[PDB]
Amino acid sequence: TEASTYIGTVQDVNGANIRVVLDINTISSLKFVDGQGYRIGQIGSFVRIPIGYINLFGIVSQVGAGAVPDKLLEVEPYGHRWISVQLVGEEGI
Amino acid sequence: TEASTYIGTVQDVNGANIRVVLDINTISSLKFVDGQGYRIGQIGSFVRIPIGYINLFGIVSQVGAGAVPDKLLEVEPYGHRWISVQLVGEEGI
Amino acid sequence: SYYDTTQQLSLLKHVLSEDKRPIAFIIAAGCPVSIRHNDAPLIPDVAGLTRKISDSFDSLLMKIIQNLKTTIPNPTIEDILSYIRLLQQIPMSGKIHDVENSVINALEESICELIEEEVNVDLPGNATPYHKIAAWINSINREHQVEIFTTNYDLLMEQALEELNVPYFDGFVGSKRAFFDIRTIEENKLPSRWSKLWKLHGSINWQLDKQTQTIWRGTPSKGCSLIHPSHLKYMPYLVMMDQLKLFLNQPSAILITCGYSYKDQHINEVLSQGLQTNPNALIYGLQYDVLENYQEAKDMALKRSNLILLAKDRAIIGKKEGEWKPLFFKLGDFQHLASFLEEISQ
Amino acid sequence: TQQLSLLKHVLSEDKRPIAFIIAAGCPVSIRHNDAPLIPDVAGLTRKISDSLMKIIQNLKTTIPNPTIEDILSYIRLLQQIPMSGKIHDVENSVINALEESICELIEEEVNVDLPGNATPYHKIAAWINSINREHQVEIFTTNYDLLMEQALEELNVPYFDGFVGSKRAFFDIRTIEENKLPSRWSKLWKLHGSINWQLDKQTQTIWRGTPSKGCSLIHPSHLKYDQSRKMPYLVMMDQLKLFLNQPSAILITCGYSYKDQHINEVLSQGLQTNPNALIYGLQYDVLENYQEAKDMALKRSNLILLAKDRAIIGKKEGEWKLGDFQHLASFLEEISQ
Amino acid sequence: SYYDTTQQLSLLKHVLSEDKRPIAFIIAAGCPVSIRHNDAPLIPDVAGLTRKISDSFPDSLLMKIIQNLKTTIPNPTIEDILSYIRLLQQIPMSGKIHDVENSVINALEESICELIEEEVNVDLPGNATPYHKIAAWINSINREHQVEIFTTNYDLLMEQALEELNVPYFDGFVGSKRAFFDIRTIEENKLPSRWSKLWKLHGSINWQLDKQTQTIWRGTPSKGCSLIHPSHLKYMPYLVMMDQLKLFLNQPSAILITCGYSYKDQHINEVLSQGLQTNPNALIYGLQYDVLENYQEAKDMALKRSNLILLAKDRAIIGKKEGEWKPLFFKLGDFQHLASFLEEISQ
Amino acid sequence: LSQGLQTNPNALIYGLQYDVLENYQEAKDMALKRSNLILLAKDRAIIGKKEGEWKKLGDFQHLASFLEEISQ
Repeated sequence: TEASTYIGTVQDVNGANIRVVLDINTISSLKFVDGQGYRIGQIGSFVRIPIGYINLFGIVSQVGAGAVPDKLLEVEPYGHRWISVQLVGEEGI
Repeated sequence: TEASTYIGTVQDVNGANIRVVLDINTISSLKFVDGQGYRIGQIGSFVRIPIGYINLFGIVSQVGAGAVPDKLLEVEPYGHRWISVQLVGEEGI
Repeated sequence: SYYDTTQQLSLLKHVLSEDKRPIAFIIAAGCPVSIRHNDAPLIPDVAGLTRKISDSFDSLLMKIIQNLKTTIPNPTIEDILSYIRLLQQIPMSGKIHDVENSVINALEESICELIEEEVNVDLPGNATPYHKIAAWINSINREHQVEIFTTNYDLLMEQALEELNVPYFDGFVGSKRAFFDIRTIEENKLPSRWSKLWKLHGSINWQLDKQTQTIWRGTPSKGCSLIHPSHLKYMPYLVMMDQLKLFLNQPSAILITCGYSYKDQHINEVLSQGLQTNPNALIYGLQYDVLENYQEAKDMALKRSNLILLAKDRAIIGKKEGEWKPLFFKLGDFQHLASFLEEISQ
Repeated sequence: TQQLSLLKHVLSEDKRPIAFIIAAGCPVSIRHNDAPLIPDVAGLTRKISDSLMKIIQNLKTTIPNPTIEDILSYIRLLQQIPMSGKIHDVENSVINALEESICELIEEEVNVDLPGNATPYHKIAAWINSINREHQVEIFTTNYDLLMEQALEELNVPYFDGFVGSKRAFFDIRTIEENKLPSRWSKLWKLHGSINWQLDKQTQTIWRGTPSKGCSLIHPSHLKYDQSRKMPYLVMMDQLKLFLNQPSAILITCGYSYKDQHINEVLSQGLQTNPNALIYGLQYDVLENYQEAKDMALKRSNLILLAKDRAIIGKKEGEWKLGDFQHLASFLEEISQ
Repeated sequence: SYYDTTQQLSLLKHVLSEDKRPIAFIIAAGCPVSIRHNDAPLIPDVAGLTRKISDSFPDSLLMKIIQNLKTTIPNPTIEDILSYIRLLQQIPMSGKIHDVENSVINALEESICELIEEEVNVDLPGNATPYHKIAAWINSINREHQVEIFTTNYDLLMEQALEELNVPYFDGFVGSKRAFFDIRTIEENKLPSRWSKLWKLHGSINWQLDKQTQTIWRGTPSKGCSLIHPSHLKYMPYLVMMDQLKLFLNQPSAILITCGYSYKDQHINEVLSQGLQTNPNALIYGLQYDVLENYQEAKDMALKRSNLILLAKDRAIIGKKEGEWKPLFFKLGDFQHLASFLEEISQ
Repeated sequence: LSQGLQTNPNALIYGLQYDVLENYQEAKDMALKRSNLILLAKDRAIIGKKEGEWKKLGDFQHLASFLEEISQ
C-alpha cells in the first residue's frame, strides 16, 4: 500500500504554514528506510511533499498541541498528533 | 505496567522548551522509589526523558497554568496539570 | 556509608501525614516488654516464658528438650507446643519418651493453664502507650482505615482501644457466642470508619467448642484455650494470612513493625512475597537492638529493596548497610514510638 | 426417563461452564483379562499387604479398616520425628525401606497402558471434542494413572495440566492466575498427584517429566507448606474453588466415594455460597452406603444425588441411573449425536 | 565507502530497546561451537560431524558414497549423505549400486543416527552460558509482542536454558506424557502474550515417529530412534515451521537477527528472500563471524535486497553498498560478544 | 478426509460404492471411525457408523437421471 518514507497527509494550508497529521499507527521511533535509521517528525528535520512531478521541501517548526488547528482543540482537547511545517524551497525538473 | 519513577508524557516541543502532562492521579504525596522519597515535579527538580538508548535530562521551569498551551486554556480554563521542562543536557554512550 | 537520623524521621513524619496511603501496624511481643507495671516486666518476652516454663514445669521435659535440641538451637514455647501437638497427632506416641502416653495430654493442659493465668495481667492507667496509639488512630478521619496485626496472646490492644471507645472489628460477629464469620471477611463491605484488628498467632479468649468443630470467641474459660501458633487442623490462620497478603498488594501501602524480632518463618516469607509482588509497597522495620542480631532481617533487606530496616546503631536502606551520623535512633523503643505518634497526632 | 431428559437440554444449552470429577470408581469399571485394569483402594491395600503389620493393627485399634493413604501418612509422620521407631521396633530403617518399597510397588502396579478404542475415556474425549462452547470443560482427576490425558492425546484433544516445557518441564504458576488460555484448550488438574511428578533435592520444584526410577510424588501431604504456593495441591484446590464461585450452572461427578473430608468441606462451602450452581454426583451402589453424602444432601439443597437403589432430589428422599462409567459414556455419546 | 561501528551499534541498541516491534532470532550451528566445556568445544559444527563420521564410520566401500556425492557436488556434509541414504532406502532394490543389499545401508544409517544423537545429547555447563544470558534478556522487558526463536540445531541446550530461568514457551507440541503434535493451535494463533515460541526448523533428538498410527510425537530421548532429518520426504511439521517463519516476516515492522548462520542453506535463503521482497517494512540483521569473502550467497542477497543488513568481521554491505570498517573489528559477530551485549543492554 | 471429518462434525459426506460393500475395507474402517461419513453400496447401507441392510443409485447414469428428476 503506502510506500516507505511516509509520514502523514496535509490537512491545513495558510499560505506558507502547512499543518500535517501523522498517519503512523504507533511506534514513532526509527522508521527504517534504506537500511538507515531516520526518526519520525522532529524539530530540526525536513519533509518532502511531492506534487505530480516536482517535490516541495519544508522544515518542521512546531510539534504537539501548538500545531493543532483552531477548533480541533475545542472538539477534543486530548488529541495531539499534528506538526507544523513551513515551506522552504522546491526541486524543479 | 507503568513502572516507578513515572510522571507523564511529552505533549509539546518548541525546540528547547518542552511541556509535560502529569499522569499521576493527584498522588503528589512524596512518591517513594529505592528506599527514598522524592516529590512529584517541583520547581527546582530535575526530570529524565529517555530516547531509546540515551536519556535526555532537564530542569522544570514553571508549574501550573503557565505551562498549559495557548488555547487549551481557552478550551478548559480549569484544568492545570502541565509543567514546562527546559532541556539541559544528555548522557552519551 | 553514613546516615543521619533527622532526615529519616522527617521522611517518616511526611509519610504518616498522608491519608491517601493505607496504613497498618505489627505489634509483636516486643511492645509489652517495654512497659513496667511492677518491678518485673508486665509481660515477659519469649525467653521469659521459656525460662518460666523451665523453672516451673521434669525428666520427660528435659528429654523432650534434648530431643528437640539434637537438631535445633535454643527453643521457644512455640517449638515445644508444636512438638507436643505433633506427638498428639500420632496415637501410640507414648513410646518415644517411654511415658506410655496419656501424660503429655495433661502436661500440655497444665502448661496452657499456667500461660493463660500468667498473661492475664490487666492494663494500668490511661498513660499506657497503647492508649496513645488508639487516640492517634481515631484522631484523623482517614479515607482508608488503619489495620492492626498482633502476634500477642494477651488483650492489651482490646482494653486500650475500648478505654477510648473507637470503631473496632476483629472478624467475630455476635454478642453471646460471637461466632467466627468468614464471608464478611471476604467481601470487605464495611464502612470506612470501622477499624480492623487481627491476631495472627491467636488470643487467650478463643475456645474450641469441638462437637460440631466450630470456633467462637468470648469469655475465657479455664484450661480451654486456642493459643496454637499455627496448628494443623483439617481455619482463621490461613484466611487471615491471606488477608495480610491481600493488604500488602494494595497500591502505596505502608506497614510498620514495632518490637518484631523477625524470627518467625511464614511471616517473613509472606512479607517477602508481598514486597516482591508490588514494588510500591513499603515496610518500616523498627527494632530495639544491635543490627547484627537479625540475620533474616539483613537477608531480606539485602534482597528486597523497598524494605527499610532501622536498628539502634546501624541501619540498612536500599540494599546498602550503613551507620548513624554522630546508641542513636531511640524510635525503636515502644515508648518513644508512642510519644512520637501522639505528638504527630496534634 | 423424566430425570434424564431434564439434564439433556441443560447440557445442550450454551453458555454452560462444565466440569467433571473422575474418582477411582471409573478405572475399576474397565476390565482387562476378566479383571479391572486398576484395582480399587481395597484391592491396592490387599496387594500391598500381600508383599510392620503391628502398626497397621495399632491404627486399626484407633481407626476403622484403613486404606493406603493412612499407612503412607503414618510412615511419613514417623519419618518426620527424628527417632520415632520406638513405637514399633526401631533401627530407624524399617520406615524408609517400607516407604520406598510401597512407592515402587504402587508405581509398577499403576503404570498400565490403556486398551483399544473401546475405552469409555475415548467416548468422553470425543464428546469433549464435539462441543465448542465459550467456556472450556475442565476435568478434575483424583487418580494416579495416566489414562485420562493419554486418551485425550489419542484423539488430538488439547489440554493444559499446569506444566510447560520439555524433558525437565517446570511448574508454571502465574499463568494459572492470568487464566489467558485458548478457548478450545481444555484444563486438566490432578488433585492427588501423578506417578511422573518428581521433587527436586535442591529446592521445592515438583517438575513433571519421565517417570523417575522409584522417585514419585504420591499423595502430597508432607511438605510443611515449604515455599508456599509451590505445592500443586493448594493451587488445584483454589482452582476448583474459583470455578465453583463462578456463576456456572453445571457440575458432574462420577465414581466419587465421598470418603475425603477436604473435598467435602469445600464442596459444601461452594454449594452454600453459590445458589445457581448444580451438582449431579452419582453413586454406583446403594444410596445408604454413603452416610456423608446423605448428610450433605440433607444440609445442602442444591446437590442432586443419584444411586442404583434410589435418588435424593432437593434434600427430599425419593424412590425408584447411570452410575457405571460405561453407561455414562454411552449416554454422553448418544447425546452428542 | 567507510562504515563506523559506533553508529551501527547505537542503532542496534535503539532497535533492541523497543517493545512494540516484534523480534525474532535464528540460532544456527555456529552458536554451540562458541562455548568450550572441555579443551575441545562442547559440540562441534557440521564440519566436525563430517570429520567424525569420515574417520569413524572396507573403508573404500564406505567412502564410495562420499565419492559418488562428490562426483556431482563439492565436499558434502552430513545432510547430503543422510539425504542420499534415505533416497536409497526409498527404492527397495537399490543396493545394487554398491552391491551391499539389505541391512548394509539400513543398519549403517541407524548407526550414524545413534552416533549423532549420543554425541549431541549433552548437558549444559554452569550458569555463565550465553544461552542463559539470552533467556535472562527475554524476561527483562514486559513486551506486548513476545520474542520468537527459530533454531536449525538438533540439541536441547536452548530448552534447558529457557526452563532453568522459568520462561514459558510453546514449541508446537502440547501434552504431558505423549505430547501429540498440534496443528490447529499453531495456525489459530490465540496464545498468551507472555508465552514465547521456540520453533525448530530441522527437528531435535526428542522427536520420534512411532509409525503404526503414523503420528509424530515428542517425548523422552530414546536410543537410536530420532528425527534428525533436514527436510525428509515423509508422507509435515517442516512445512508448518517454514510457513510460520514466512508469516512472521509478513508482520508490519518486523526485525530478525541472525547469529551463527552460514547462509549455505538454500530453502531458508529463498524464504527470507520472498519475505523481504513482499513486505518492505521488514528487516534482517546478518551477523557473521568470519571474513566476508566466505558468504557469496549472502553477498548476492544483500546486493539484491535493500532492507537486508550484512555485517561481517572485516567488511559490511548496508543498503546495496559494500564498505569497510573505519578504525578485525566488529567483534559482535561471535555469539559470546552478542550475549554480553544483550545482557549489557538489558540493564 | 478423515482429518476434515474429525475437525468438522457439522459437515456430512455421502460416499458411495459401485460394488459390494465388502470390497472396500478402508471405507468400512473410515465409516466405523467417523460417524459423519455415510457409506452406501449395493450390498447394504452403512448409516451412523453402523451396518444396515436393504429390504439403484450406484449406476452413474442412474445418478444423472436422479439428478435430472430432482431438478425437474
